[PDB]
Amino acid sequence: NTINIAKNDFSDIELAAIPFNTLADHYGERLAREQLALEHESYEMGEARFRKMFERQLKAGEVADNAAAKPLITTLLPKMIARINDWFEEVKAKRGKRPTAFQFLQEIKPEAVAYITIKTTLACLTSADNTTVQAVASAIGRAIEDEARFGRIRDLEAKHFKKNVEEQLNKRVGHVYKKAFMQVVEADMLSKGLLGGEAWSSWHKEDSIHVGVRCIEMLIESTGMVSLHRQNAGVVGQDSETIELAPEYAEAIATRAGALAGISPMFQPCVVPPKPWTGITGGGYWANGRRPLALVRTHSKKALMRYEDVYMPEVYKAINIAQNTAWKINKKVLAVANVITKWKHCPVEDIPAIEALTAWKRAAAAVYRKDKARKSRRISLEFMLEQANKFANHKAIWFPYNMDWRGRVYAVSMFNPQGNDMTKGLLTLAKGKPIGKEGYYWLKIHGANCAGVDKVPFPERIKFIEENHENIMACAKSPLENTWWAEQDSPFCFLAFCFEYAGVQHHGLSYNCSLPLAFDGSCSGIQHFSAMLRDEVGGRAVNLLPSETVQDIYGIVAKKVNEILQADAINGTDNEVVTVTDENTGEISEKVKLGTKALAGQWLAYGVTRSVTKRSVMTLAYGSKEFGFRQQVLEDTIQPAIDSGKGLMFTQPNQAAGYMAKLIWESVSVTVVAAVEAMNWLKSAAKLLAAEVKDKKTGEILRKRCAVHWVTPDGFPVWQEYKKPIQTRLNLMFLGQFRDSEIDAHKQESGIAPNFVHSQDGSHLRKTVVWAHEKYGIESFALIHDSFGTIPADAANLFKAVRETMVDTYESCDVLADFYDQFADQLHESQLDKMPALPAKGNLNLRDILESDFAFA
DNA sequence: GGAATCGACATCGCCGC
RNA sequence: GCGGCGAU
DNA sequence: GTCGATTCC
Repeated sequence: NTINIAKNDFSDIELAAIPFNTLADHYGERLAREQLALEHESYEMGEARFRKMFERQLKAGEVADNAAAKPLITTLLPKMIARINDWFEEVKAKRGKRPTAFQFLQEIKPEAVAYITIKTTLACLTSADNTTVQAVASAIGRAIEDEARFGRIRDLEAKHFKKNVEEQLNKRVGHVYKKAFMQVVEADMLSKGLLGGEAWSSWHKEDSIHVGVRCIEMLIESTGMVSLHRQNAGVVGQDSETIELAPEYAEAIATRAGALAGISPMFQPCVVPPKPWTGITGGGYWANGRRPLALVRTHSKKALMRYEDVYMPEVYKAINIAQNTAWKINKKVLAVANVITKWKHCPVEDIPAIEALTAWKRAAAAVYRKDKARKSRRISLEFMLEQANKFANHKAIWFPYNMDWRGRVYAVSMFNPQGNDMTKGLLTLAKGKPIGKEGYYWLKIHGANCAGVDKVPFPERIKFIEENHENIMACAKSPLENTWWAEQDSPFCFLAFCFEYAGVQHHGLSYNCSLPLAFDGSCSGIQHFSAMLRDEVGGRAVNLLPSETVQDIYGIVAKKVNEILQADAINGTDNEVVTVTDENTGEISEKVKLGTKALAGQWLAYGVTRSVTKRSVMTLAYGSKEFGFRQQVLEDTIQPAIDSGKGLMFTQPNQAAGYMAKLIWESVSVTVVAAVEAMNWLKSAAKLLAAEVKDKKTGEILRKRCAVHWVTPDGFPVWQEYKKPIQTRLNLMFLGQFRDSEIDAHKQESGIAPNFVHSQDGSHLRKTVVWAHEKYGIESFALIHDSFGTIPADAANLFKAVRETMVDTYESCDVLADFYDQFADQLHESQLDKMPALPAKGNLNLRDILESDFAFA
């Protein structure tokens, strides 16, 4: 019984009477009333959303595990904790056999006791019928016993052993299975580790109840949450003493839940141009919903306000220009998808084309994950398709835009161009132009790209399209009769191209086309790092400089690796047989530690290629290094290898993955030297700035931990401030949550480089959008962080625009030095030396980018 | 402070129990 | 919260 | 088994 918002609440967005005479006048009354309607609907959807969610929440007593019940508990828990505290002292200050409950309740940390009570109570109260002080008391007790028993593990027994537990315990979900695991654990630890009994078998259901009972008492005593009134007093089989939820406390939850339900809307497209962003909020959508769009998706409200008066004209221009691009549903594609998707889960997943236990159980767990995946994929596919069909006939739709705290641009509606192949394929720009010679040429480039022929020079791409001219026309004529399109890397996008291509054949170069052709940057991250430090070698690796062939950084890293493999197969360390004595058995065993010579031999034996290095290098700009590579290699190639039959050479998987990681780190750090140094520097800066420098002679704070701030070339300011709570309350098998905060130095240091680059490419994208809109007449854009697109007729200019905008930015700014000025005067007196100098520049000449074909962007 | 050790791949968003 | 999916 | 810093012994 939650306070329905679907009243005069959402009524607020009066799609009939409101100062909307703006819209009306601007795009007519119909559209005006529809936008307001659509906007209104989004809140109703959000509401039902919270509803079905809140439903299951109660349906499993997880009502405590909901934002509707946490506010109260945050104030109810202290009251309770105190009561027990006092009560404990009241018994200690009195001789005579203490109460039954007190005996046990003295072992479980009071905080957990208080909480356990509150949670387990609410779960029972939200039960169909039984709410008897009898069953409830058993429940709380049963829950407390579990805590005292298995909590002992998380305290002494597994002081450190707990590590091999937590991981698998949290992996476990559902109170039931979390108990199964803790029982087996206990059966093992006793079989080896800490020895003792299990003084809980003695806990006859008697003790359980007694415990539960005393708690409920204290609960009703410290706070007023449950009433203990009699039920049918005067009946042999009806006179049942039970518990009821405080009428008031049930109203708060309902009210909190209610209001909440009205702040989570399911954002949809617009039927009229989005509201121009003029300040920190209120942009994008038109209606005045109680959930106003922020121009920046910040963590804390405080964070948002730092933008309130910031002067950044170019930023607003960009966001507004983009947000103004008119889109529409590619009907011809929707037709195809509307049909084949009702025949296949994933229209393109299976088309007819011409160490024991730790291996079988391995595959088993995959089977499960796989099907779970296929189910979540289909949920989303269904949504988008529904969303597509909904707008299939509008002459145009638009998408509002925001930025994350780093400056990257995001479309706001759930259904947007930054989707996936099907989603993108179902979307196309509304205002096209006569294609012309030039545009047609780019049309075909894009086709080659959608088919995966993007690692070859343009003439080979055009060749590819021309040689398949008949296949394409076929897929265009009868898409349901020709599956060739569905077999390409970007199936729907490809199909979209097919149709457009077929139109040109029929209509000629006058054909009005609006398909968005995308130009993607190679490794945006490494690209920018290589530009800001004029790195020629790395820059060349990421297609910054003009070459006749496309450069493949995964492959060049791969080749460097093979050089080391060879080198090690010849020379390199030999195996070594160390002695190992089992901890349990004390059994003496011989195990050989593989040297480089042997490890090299296996990898050569396996065959190392770009596939073994791709992930590692593409995650380099996210902070992963040698350590992080082990995992990737172990499960991206060594694992599947063995599981697929191969991998026989991989005797010691971990030893083999660790070696490879060492080789991939050695190989990248010499291929993209600028990227590695810039990040190391940025990491070093954030480290100092987030440190809490003090004099260890006073323990006095000379400089508190500072956040990291800087400003992108186009004026966007960013503040990195990862905060760490000073709280702590880890529960075992029930919950474990809430209890001031400070800058979290590790996150501060781990997110600086990736966040910097992203801020950088974010500014490049905005600059490009503005430059391309003012210099060239481009006015329709397809944006995806490091991917830029427009209609064919404007493709050649955007191709130019992205390079110009990139060359100009780095010719005019030394983002790293500028960065330095920003924090320099914030480095306490004592840390003015641990700050590495700015890495030296290289010999790259940014101007060459203007002539690099394969660096779209 | 000499180490026990958490941290180790970043951001955004959707769904789910 | 943990798990799955998607975008870069 | 890398690279360091929050934190234990």
